[PDB]
Amino acid sequence: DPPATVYRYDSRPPEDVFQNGFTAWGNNDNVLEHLTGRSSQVGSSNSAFVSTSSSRRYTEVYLEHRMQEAVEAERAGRGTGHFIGYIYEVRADNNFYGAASSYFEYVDTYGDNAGRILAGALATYQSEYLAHRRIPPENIRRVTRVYHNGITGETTTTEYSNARYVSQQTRANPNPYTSR
Ligand SMILES: NC(=O)c1cccc(N[C@H]2O[C@H](COP(=O)(O)OP(=O)(O)OC[C@H]3O[C@@H](n4cnc5c(N)ncnc54)[C@H](O)[C@@H]3O)[C@@H](O)[C@H]2O)c1
Repeated sequence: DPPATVYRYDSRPPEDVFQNGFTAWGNNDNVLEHLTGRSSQVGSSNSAFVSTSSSRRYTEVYLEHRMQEAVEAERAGRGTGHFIGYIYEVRADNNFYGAASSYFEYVDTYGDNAGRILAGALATYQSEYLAHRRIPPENIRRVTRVYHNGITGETTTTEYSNARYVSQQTRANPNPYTSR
């Protein structure tokens, strides 16, 4: 079945996320622009989607990469090396859509052939799920905080549960996302 639980790395703390949920950047509803990295923060910063992963490890690799960038910066004399990152554990519902199936629906209908046909399961956004527009706070179950001390190298991990989380039987949508 589609996953009931997904994960999201984010820099923002639970005082924000546990109360307000996640809100997408904007109204850019183009799935292909989102999945290929064009409409999030380092691009046009207007995507209508919020990425998550069914694989906790995927989000841990993301956190580890961002922490390592802070470390490299300290060594280059460009920062103190400190880093705080968060991994949120989230209940998926019918407003969460598989990236792989959504990608294929889009490119089969509107794409050219680039990456349409030669696109295996491990290669094609294997574990990514897109929440459309919002991840409400009631879906956000808990968070792991990882703090790296840039000066001593000590890394400390803590956990917090969201009092606003609602436990209900939901899973991600079985169908691809389609706009409109
Ligand atoms: N985030 C994940 O764990 C994740 C899980 C599975 C797959 C992916 N694959 C994505 O990686 C790339 C980066 O994804 P995100 O980190 O989700 O990109 P965002 O732009 O949503 O978030 C980056 C940062 O931008 C900030 N932010 C994000 N949304 C808002 C907002 N609405 N308002 C203010 N700040 C915001 C916040 O600092 C956040 O950590 C995307 O191009 C896409 O390919 C990401």
